[PDB]
Amino acid sequence: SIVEWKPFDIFILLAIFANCVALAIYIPFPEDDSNSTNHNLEKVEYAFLIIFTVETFLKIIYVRNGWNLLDFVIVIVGLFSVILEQLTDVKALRAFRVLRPLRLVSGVPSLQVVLNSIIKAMVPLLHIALLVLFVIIIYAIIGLELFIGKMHKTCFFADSDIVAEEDPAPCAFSGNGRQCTANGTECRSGWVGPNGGITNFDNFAFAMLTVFQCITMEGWTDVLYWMNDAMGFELPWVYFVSLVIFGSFFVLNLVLGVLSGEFSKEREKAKARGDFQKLREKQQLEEDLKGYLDWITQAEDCRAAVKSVTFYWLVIVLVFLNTLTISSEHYNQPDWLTQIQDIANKVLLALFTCEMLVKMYSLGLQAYFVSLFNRFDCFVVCGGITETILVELEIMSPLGISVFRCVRLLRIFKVTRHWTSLSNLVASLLNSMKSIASLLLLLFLFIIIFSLLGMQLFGGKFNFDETQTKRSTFDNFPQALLTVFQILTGEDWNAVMYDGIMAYGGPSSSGMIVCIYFIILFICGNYILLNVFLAIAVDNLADAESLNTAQKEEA
Amino acid sequence: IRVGCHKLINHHIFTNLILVFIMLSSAALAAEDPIRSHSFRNTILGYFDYAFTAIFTVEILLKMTTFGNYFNLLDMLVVGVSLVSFVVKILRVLRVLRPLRAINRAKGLKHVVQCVFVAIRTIGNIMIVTTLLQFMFACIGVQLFKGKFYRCTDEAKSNPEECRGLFILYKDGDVDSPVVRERIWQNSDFNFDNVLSAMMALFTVSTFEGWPALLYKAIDSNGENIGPIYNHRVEISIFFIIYIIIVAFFMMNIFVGFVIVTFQEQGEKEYKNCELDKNQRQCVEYALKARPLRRYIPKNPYQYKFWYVVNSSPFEYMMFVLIMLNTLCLAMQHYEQSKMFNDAMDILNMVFTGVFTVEMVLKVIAFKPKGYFSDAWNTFDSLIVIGSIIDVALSESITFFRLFRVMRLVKLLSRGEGIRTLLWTFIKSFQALPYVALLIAMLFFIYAVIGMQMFGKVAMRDNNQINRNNNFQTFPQAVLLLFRCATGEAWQEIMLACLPGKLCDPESDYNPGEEYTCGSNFAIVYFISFYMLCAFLIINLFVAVIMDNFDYLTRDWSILGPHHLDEFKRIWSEYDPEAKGRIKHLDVVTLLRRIQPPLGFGKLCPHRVACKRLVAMNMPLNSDGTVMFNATLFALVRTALKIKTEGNLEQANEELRAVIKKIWKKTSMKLL
Ligand SMILES: CC(C)OC(=O)[C@H](C)N[P@](=O)(OC[C@H]1O[C@@H](n2ccc(=O)[nH]c2=O)[C@](C)(F)[C@@H]1O)Oc1ccccc1
Ligand SMILES: CCCCc1oc2ccccc2c1C(=O)c1cc(I)c(OCCN(CC)CC)c(I)c1
Ligand SMILES: [Ca+2]
Repeated sequence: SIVEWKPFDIFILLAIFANCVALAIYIPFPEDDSNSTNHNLEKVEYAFLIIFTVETFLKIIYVRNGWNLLDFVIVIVGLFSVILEQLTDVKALRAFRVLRPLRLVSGVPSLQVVLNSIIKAMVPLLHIALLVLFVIIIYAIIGLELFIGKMHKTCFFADSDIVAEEDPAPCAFSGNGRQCTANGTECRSGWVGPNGGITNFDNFAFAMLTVFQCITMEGWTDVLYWMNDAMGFELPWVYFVSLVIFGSFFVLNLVLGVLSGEFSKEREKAKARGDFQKLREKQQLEEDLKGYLDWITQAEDCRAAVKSVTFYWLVIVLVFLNTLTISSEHYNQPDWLTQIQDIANKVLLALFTCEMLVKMYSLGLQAYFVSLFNRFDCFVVCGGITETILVELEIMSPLGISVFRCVRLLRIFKVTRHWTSLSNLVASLLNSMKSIASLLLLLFLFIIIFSLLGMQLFGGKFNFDETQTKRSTFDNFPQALLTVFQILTGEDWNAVMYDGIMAYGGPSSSGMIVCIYFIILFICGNYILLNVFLAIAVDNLADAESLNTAQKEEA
Repeated sequence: IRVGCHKLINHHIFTNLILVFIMLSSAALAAEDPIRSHSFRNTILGYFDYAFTAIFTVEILLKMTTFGNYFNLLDMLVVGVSLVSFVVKILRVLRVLRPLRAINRAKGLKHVVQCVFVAIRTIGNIMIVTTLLQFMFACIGVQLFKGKFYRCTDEAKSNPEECRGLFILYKDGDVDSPVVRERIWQNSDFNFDNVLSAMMALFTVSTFEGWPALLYKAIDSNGENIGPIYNHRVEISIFFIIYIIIVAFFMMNIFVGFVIVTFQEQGEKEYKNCELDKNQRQCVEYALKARPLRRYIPKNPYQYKFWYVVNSSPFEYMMFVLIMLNTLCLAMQHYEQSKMFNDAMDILNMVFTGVFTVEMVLKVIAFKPKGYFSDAWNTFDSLIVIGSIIDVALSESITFFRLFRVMRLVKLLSRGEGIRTLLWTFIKSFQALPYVALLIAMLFFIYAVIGMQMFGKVAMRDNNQINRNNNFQTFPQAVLLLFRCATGEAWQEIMLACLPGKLCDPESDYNPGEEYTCGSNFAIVYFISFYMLCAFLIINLFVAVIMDNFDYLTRDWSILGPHHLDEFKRIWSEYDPEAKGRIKHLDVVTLLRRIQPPLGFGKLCPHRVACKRLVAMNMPLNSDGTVMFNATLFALVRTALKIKTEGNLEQANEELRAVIKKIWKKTSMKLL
C-alpha cells in the first residue's frame, strides 16, 4: 500500500519477539488444568492473531517466496485452529504457533545468509545419510532374523504374575542364557519387555528404533546385556560390537571428513578475495603503533622497575599465591585457615591495588584504556576493594561472598599475557566475534523452537508412573529448555524418548509415531552443533595458523 | 670373534623370530587366570614364560657381545623384572611392558609413535588453556556447592541431627509393603567439597556422561549442611550450561580443528610447484598409471543371444525391483505371526530363491563361466543363492544360511555414482594406514591386562556395575569393558564400583576373615587416563585417515578428475574390443562425440572445432591405424591442461623427466 518500510518492518519484528515471550510464559498444565496466566494469554494470542492478519492483508500486492509462504501459512492455520477451538485433538492444532519464532530470521538478512549457508552446507552429507539408512535397514533385518521375540521371559514367583526382582532381566530362550535361580522362582513367557516393550526386535519398526538407538552410542550396552541374558552368550557380542564400529565410528569419520573437506573449499575460495589480508593489515599496524606510542612519548612524558625482569616474576609469585589462597577452601576447613585466607585476601588486594596505581601513573592514563588487556584489571581491582567494605559494613549478603570470589579468581589470567600463540588465536576470535554471535544466536533460536514444540507436545504428560517424579520433563519453559539441551548433548535421550512414547499410550497403538520428534531433534540438532562449533574452530584456527606463517617470515 | 654374533643378530630370520616370540609372549601374558592363583592353566603358562624369558635373555647377551640407545635399556628392564620376580604385585604389573619391545623392531610402529609424540607436543598449548579453564570452573563450583550435596537415606529428614536410627521404607511406593531400613547421612559420589572432587565431577560432566544427574542434584542444593528441596534454584543450571558450552563444545572442537589444520599444513610440504600445481599433479599422474581393458566380448552368436538378453538396462532395473521386493518381504515378519502368514512367507521365499537361481543359470550360460567368477560381485551372489537354495527342503545351523539372503541388498549400494566411490576411497585409506590402529590395539591390550591384575578379584553381583556381563575376569570381557568405557556408557559408574571397599568373589586365595579388600584407589587414575588416551588416539586415527585421501574430499568436480578419465576409458573400450595397444582411428570422431564437454566436445558440430583441434595439436606420427593407449590419453590430458604453442613441445618431456617421477622408458614414443 502506501510507503511504510522502516518503521513497519521493525515494529512487526518486535511483535514477533513479544509473541515468543508470550508463548514462553504459558505453562502447560496437565489434564486440562489452568490458571489466570493462561486465561490472559488466550486473549493475548487473539490480539496477536488479529494484528498478524492485518499486517498480512496490508502487504499482499508475495506467495511465491517461501518465507512469505510460511508467513501466511502460519496465519491461516492459526485462524483455522481458532475457529475449530471455538466450534467445539483440536488443541494440538496450535502446535504450528511454534514456527512463529522462525519468522525472526526473515527480518534479519545478516542471520538469514548464515542460515542459508548452514542449510546449503548439508547437501554433501546426503550420501552419508543414505549409507546410514542402508546400514540401519540391513542391521534391522539381521536382528529381526537372528532374534525375534526372545526378550519376553523373566522370572516370576511360584504360580503368580508378579516378577521376582525389581530390575527384571530375561531368562534363557532354550537353556543357553541366564537362569533365574532364587528361593522360589520359575521363569516363563508372558513378560512385556525390557523397557516396557519399547526396546525389542520383534517388529521392523521396533528393530529400526533399537538399531538407531544403538548406532548413536546411547544405551547399546543395555541392549547387549539384555540379549546376553535372553539369548546365548557368543552371538550377540558380534552383532552389537560390529554395529557400533561400522555404524557409528566409521560414519562419524565419514561426516567429520566430509565437513573438513567442505570448510577447506570455502576457505581457499575466500582467500583469493583478500579476507586474510584485512586481518593481516589490521594486525600488522598494531605492532607499529605500540612502538610509535611509547618511544615517541617516553622522552619528556618508576618505568625502570615495571619494565624490569624481577617485577614480572614478583607479580607471577603474587598471582600464584592468590590462586593458592583461592583453591584451598573446602567443606569443614580448619578454623585457623579461614582467618589466614581472609587476611591474605586483604593484604594481597592492598598490594595489587598499590601496584595498579603505580602502573597507572608511570606510563600514561590514555594509553592503557585503549588496550583491552589491562582494561578489566581496573574493574577487578575496584570489585576487590569494594568487596571488603561491603562485607565489613552493615551488609552481610551470605551469598555475596561466593559471587565476589569469582572476580578475584579471574586474576589467574595475568600469567597468560606473553604467549604469542594464545593471543594469535584470540585476535582472530575477536575479529570474527560477529559471525560467532550470529551462529550462537541461530543455535539458541533452534533450541527455543524445539523447546516450545516439546512443551506443546509433552507438556504435563509425564505423569503416568504414579510411583516417582521425573526430572527431565517439559513442564515449563526452563525445564523444557534443559531437557532439549540434554537431548542435544545426547545423554540419556533414549530415556526421554521412552517417556514420551509412554505418554501417548505405549509400544502398541499409534503412540510410537512421536518417536520421530526425538529422532529428528537428535539428527538435526547434532548436525548444527558440528556445523557451528567446528566451523568456528576451523575457520579461526587456519586464520591464526596463517598469521604465524606471515608473522614469522616477516620477523 | 664377535662378527658371527653380528651376523646372527642381523640375520633375516632372527629379527622375525624375535618379533614373533615377543608377540607370542604378550599373547601368553593375556591368557592368565586373574582369580584362581592355584590354577592348572597358570602353571602351564608360567612354564611357557620360563622359555620365553630365556630367549630374550640369550639375545640381549648375544647383542651385548657385538657392542661396547634408550630402547635397549627398556629391553633389559623387561627381562630384569622377570628374573627378579622369579613386593611381587608391582613386578607383576610391570610385566605388561612386553608389547613395547616390538616398537624398535617394526619401522612403521616407531614412525607412528614418533608422529603421535610430535602431535602431542604441537598441541600442548590448548591442553594448558583448557586445564586452566577447568581449574577455574572447579574453583567456582567449590564456592557454589561446598558441602550442599548431602542427603539422608529417607527423604523426610533434612539435617544430620534427624538422620539417625531406623525408618520404615515403602517398597516401590506400595503402602502395604513396608520394610525397615537404616538412616544414613551420606554425601554424593561426585561432589564439590574440595578442588580435587570438583575437578573430577567437572571432568565427568565434560565427558557428557551422568551430567543430568549432577545438574538436578545441584539444582536441589539448599545449604551448607541441610538436605535438598525439589527444584530449589533452577537458575543455577546456568553454571553447568556455560561450562558445557565453553569447554566441551568450544575447547574440545577447537582440539579437533587444530589437529585437522596441523595435519593439513604438515602435508603441504609438496613445494614442487615450479611448473605444475596440485591439480596437474593429481590429474597427469593417472595418465601414466593407466592400463587398458577389454570388453570380454564372446563368440558363437547362438551363445551371444543370451549375452545380449542379459546385459541390458531393463534387466538391471528389473533385478533392482525384485531385490527391493525381496528385502520388503524379508522385513515384514512380526512376532506371533499367523500360520497362513508363515506359509505365505515360505512360498514367497521359495519363489524368490528360484528366480535368483534362474538369474544365476542364465548369467553363467551367457557370460562365459570361465571368467564369470573373476568379478567380485558375481562370485558374491553365487554364495548367497547356494546357501539359500539348500534351505528350501530344510523347512520341514539353519539360521546361519538365512542371513545370506539379506546380503543381496548390499549389491545395491554400488549402484550409485559417489556413494560407492566414497566407500572405496575410505576403505583404501584405512588399508593404507594399518599401523595407526595398532596403537589403539596396544593401548587396549595394556589396559585390559592392567585391569585384570588390579580389579580382577572384584565379586560380580546383580545390582552393581561389575556384573556377570561386565567385569575384568577374562580378556574378551575386559576388552569389552574397555570398549564400553571408550564409548563412554557408564564409565564413571564402573570407576566408582572399583574402589577398595568392595566384596571379593569366593574363589581367590584371600586371607580368611577379610573379604572386603579387593579394589584400589588406582581406579580413578586408571579410568581417567584410559579415557583421555583413547579419545586422543581415536582423534589421531580419524584425522590421519581423513588426511590420507584429502584430494577426493576437495575434488572440485567442476574442473576435472579421475572420474572423467575413467569414463573416457570405459567409452573408448567400446570401440576397442581388446587392449592390444594400438587402436583404430576410424571412429575417434564418434568416440569424442560420446564424451562429456569437460573432457570431450560439446553438443555443437564437431567438424567446426573438434575436428580442427584433434589434428592441429601435435600427435605421434605413427601409422594410419596404430596408436598406443598412452599416446592418446596423455595427449588428451595435455590438451585439457596447460595448453601451449608449437616449438616448446619437448618442454613436456623435460617436465616429465624432471618434475614427474621416472618415465621408466614409457615415453619413447611420447617424445613426439
Ligand atoms: C567418545 C565417543 C563419542 O566417540 C567419539 O566419537 C570420540 C572418541 N570423541 P568425540 O568427542 O565424540 C562426541 C561428539 O560427536 C559429535 N556428533 C555425533 C553425531 C552427529 O551426527 N554429529 C556430531 O557432531 C557431537 C554430537 F557433536 C559430540 O560432541 O568426537 C568429536 C568429533 C568432532 C568434534 C567434537 C567431538
Ligand atoms: C595422550 C595425552 C593427551 C590426552 C588429552 O589430554 C588432555 C588435556 C586437556 C584436555 C584434553 C586432553 C586430551 C585429549 O586428547 C581429549 C580429551 C577429552 I575429555 C576429549 O573429549 C572427550 C570426548 N568428548 C565426549 C563426547 C568430549 C566432548 C577429547 I575429543 C580429547
Ligand atoms: Ca551416555
